[PDB]
Amino acid sequence: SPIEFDAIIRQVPDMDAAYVEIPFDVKTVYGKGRVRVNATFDGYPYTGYIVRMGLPCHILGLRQDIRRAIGKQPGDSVYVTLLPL
Ligand SMILES: [Cl-]
Ligand SMILES: [Cl-]
Repeated sequence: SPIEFDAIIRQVPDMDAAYVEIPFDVKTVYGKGRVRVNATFDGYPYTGYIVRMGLPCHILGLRQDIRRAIGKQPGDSVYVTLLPL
């Protein structure tokens, strides 16, 4: 049973990398610390980490190659699903 949500692709200005903000309380839902996830971005599979920035700020990185695969850039909306590993 995946957690699923729409998210805006965010980017630190002038950098190449992108990410999505996790729109729920990651600490309560998954427990403390980094969370390894099987994720999808518009259906495209990715395995990686939800990481804490300043609590409670959590993000998941969106790699450049996946962004090309689904044709989505910063500012675009993406449908994300998450399953813990
Ligand atoms: Cl929440
Ligand atoms: Cl972390």
